[PDB]
Amino acid sequence: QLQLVESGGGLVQAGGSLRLSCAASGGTFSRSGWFRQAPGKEREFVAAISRADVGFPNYADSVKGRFTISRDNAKNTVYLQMNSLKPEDTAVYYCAATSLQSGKYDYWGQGTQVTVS
Amino acid sequence: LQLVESGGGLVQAGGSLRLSCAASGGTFSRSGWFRQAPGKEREFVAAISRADVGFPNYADSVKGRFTISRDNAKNTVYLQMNSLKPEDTAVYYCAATSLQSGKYDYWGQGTQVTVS
Amino acid sequence: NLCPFGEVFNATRFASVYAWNRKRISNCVADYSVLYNSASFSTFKCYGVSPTKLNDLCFTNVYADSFVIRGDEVRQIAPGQTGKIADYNYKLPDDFTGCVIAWNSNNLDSKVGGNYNYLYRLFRKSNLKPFERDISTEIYQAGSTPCNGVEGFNCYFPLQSYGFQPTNGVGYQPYRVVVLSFELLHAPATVCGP
Amino acid sequence: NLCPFGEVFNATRFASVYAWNRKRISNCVADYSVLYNSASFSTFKCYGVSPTKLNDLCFTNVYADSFVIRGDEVRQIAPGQTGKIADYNYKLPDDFTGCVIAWNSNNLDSKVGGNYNYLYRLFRKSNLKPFERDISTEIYQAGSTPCNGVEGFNCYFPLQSYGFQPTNGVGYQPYRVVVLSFELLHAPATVCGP
Repeated sequence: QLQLVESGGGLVQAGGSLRLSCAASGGTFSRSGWFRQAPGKEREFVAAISRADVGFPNYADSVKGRFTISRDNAKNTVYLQMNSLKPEDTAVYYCAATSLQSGKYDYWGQGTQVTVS
Repeated sequence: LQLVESGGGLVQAGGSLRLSCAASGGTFSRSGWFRQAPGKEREFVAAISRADVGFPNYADSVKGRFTISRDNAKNTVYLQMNSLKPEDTAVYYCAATSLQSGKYDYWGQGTQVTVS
Repeated sequence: NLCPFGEVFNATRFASVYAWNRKRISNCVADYSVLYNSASFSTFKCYGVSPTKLNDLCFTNVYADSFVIRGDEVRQIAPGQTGKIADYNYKLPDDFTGCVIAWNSNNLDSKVGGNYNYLYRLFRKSNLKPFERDISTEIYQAGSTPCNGVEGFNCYFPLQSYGFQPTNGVGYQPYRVVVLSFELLHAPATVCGP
Repeated sequence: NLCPFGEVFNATRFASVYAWNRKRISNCVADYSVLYNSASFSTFKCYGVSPTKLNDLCFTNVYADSFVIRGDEVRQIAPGQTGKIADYNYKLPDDFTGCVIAWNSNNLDSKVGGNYNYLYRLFRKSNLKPFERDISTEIYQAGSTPCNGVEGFNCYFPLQSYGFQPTNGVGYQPYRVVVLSFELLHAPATVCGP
């Protein structure tokens, strides 16, 4: 069993630059992604990146330019640099990994609130 | 850089020979065939370069009767001679160009080709 | 000259199978029994041709495709097989005429952390035709719902990674494959044998 | 959206300098600290613009000319230079405004028996104008006698082969080159950046 543990949201002024992180304890997987769930709405995709090529990254259109996903294969950790934030970004950010077997997002972090004003 | 020819002889008009030319063993950038009839000056026959993408070139007399071809791995260059005419009687030299200057610097010894 | 198998077999990097690589062999002489009587091959199939009596043949062209897959997937590099490899990655035609040579490459392709550089297509709308080669990276639409470039349920990134470690099971270990297919044409033979 | 430099730098085969590829770039955003902070080039000069300030500019089009030459000739891909490359194959104008990027591509363009598929022009009557391309294959006439499309004495086929072979002195090893040109039309600029 593989575990994802996220670290660090909070409150940010419109324009700020949080950095989210995720440590994948004692496990192995092929692709890591970030998802946000706004209050009321349905959970949504933000960006992902896979274990080999920091040339396979995908971003939602509403964050392109502003967010960047980051991989550190050493420490088994993924980072989400968030820049130019807007209230539209206010949500709970989940980290997830795709199982080596079914290539689907099967393993999940416990979310972390990010608020922007 | 050294060139050897091999293959001439006598053929009744209408026959066919194949000339082969082993290089020892380029380097060079383009190999061609030239011929010398007795008492004439050394006419160009056909040429092709080492560069895969081309670049064959034939004189008009033998256009369509002669085919040049190379084998880069073997470093050899062949000349298929078909529909031979008695006007094709002469000594046949292959030559390659220097990688440095684009001139034909290295020459084979010659190979006599007769056509009755 | 003498055909360069050593360039294909003994080469340093091997392709991930989904982007398998093909070198074309032509105008030389092949001693297939340096390979036959070699060892450290775990699979040396041949089809429509006999594995001894190889240097008795002449061909117009030989093609050597090569890639890495898992142990349990070597059975899928064969005519008429199905599986994520034979369907989505590398398809041999039912009428194949060549040889399938594979060997274990644990001690080269499995890093202790696990080498995730070796990939394989896990989704595809339709099967590969024979010797077809697909390298797109566009998100796979599994449902009715357009994905608009985004990942998520029923919207998958098509490529997948092998988890290549030592002390995996032997059938989860990295194997290096070489498929040689022979072409007979109205042209003259170029590859023969001594 | 984002400019397709990978389509230009991470290309698979490059052009011969005499027949140099040009790709127009437009309707995209260009981060140039993507490149210059990545990829491990050898040369990354800019003329008339500071490499820092690239991100802040905006152009109508950007033209990327990509080709290959050996390393000692890279010094001629610069304004007001001369040599067989700047005279007969690719000339920069003297008021040039753009960038010149280069890297060593021995790992990739030299064959153990020597690759010969990269050419350059050795003979010409006139010096090329800036950004001129010449790909004719007529026999260069060097003396009194006309050539009539036939090589021989004083008549030379103009295209020469590079001898790209590893174990070449680094100055005779192959280098891939990319020249960026920034164009300013009295029209809405379409390539901008962060």
